[PDB]
Amino acid sequence: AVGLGAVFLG
Amino acid sequence: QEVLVQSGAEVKKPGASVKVSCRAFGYTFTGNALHWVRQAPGQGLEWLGWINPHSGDTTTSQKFQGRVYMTRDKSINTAFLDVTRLTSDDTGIYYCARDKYYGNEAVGMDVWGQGTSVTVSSASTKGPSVFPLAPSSKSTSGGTAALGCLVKDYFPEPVTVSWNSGALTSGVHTFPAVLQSSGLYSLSSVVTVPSSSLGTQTYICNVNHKPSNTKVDKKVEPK
Amino acid sequence: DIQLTQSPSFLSASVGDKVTITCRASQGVRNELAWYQQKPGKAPNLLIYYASTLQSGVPSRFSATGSGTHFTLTVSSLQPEDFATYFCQHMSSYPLTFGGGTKVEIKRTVAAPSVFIFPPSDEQLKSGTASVVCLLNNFYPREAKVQWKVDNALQSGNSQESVTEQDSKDSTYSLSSTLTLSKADYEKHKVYACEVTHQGLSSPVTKSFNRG
Repeated sequence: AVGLGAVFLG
Repeated sequence: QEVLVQSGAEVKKPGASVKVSCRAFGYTFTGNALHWVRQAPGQGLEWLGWINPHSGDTTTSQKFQGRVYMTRDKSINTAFLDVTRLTSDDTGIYYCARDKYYGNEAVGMDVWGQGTSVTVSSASTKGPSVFPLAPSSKSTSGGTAALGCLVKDYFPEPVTVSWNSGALTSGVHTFPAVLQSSGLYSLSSVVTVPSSSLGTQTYICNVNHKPSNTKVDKKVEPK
Repeated sequence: DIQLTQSPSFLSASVGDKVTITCRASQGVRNELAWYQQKPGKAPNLLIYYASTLQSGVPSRFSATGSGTHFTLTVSSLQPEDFATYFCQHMSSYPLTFGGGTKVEIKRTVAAPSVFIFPPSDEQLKSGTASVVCLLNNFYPREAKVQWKVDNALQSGNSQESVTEQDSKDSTYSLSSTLTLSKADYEKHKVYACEVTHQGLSSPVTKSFNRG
């Protein structure tokens, strides 16, 4: 699927 | 726990711009991509684009490129939608919606804001004229009569209608407003009551158009 | 753009029925499809993702299947809270698109409308316009035809209809038709009638008044 790259994890 | 809170209703003229905001509560704002989705009156769902709140990266649907801008302010956990060069085709309810975003891809919109109503019109604010829908002089003896209030020529949405200061709620039908060719809205509210109660019981409709601070009470009596 | 076609667009069912909704994609989207429920005045709620995994907190009477181009959503036993509109959505490529929706209504027996006509009020006639209102009260099914006649002349282009959502109590519908004329045009003519066609009526019902 489409995506927008990494995000802040936790 | 996850909640999205959007800014309030907007009314704009053709060619203007609108900025709607969407603040995330109950989870880490930078942890999930956020969509913008809109719904025209009585229509389906249309995707505008989405934003990565961590990086600020976006993808905007080709239909809206050059016109729609998605930004975010981490300090206040808020994502913004800018829609420029508005036309009446942009009237509708605009949603922000979080994606589950498993594995950094689109999976599903699992949290939705409450929606922001955007009205694009040349019309200016105007309270309604309330006229009676008089119960006919041909009421069924011991049967049921019908009476109501015509709430005509107002802008913008919405109006509320109650009957007898809210005491009468059975048999009430307050219709969705239609948009007249004039650019003003109009609706009716009706109720079915026993014909034996005409003259005896008092029937008043309470109309509230908060956009123009208009509160009208109109008494509805047979002619 | 990938177009998503849902079938049927409209569905009538009873509490306890099993119903299946279909979503066909014009191109293959693998498992990258979600289902949503929406009620009037509310944001959609996510039901299914990865084409067949239930969203947290969604009741288990919902399930879904499909891969590639053909997808289905099933409610095993419809409950009052399940009457609503359902959407599919893909996310395999841009732009993300939704299906046109499938509205699930409550089935009930045929109910003819009660029909009422309302001449314009004297107060409004001062403003220079006349509004004639025809009310169709508490009928089922929702399909109905309303036509205006002014001195036996069929009216076209000068009326607007509005319909309520299905009543939560009796599952009927109600409809208004509003005829708008200039006070000048209203004065020339005498007989005003709305003619109502509906499957609960043996033949069309006309309600009318004479101006004055």
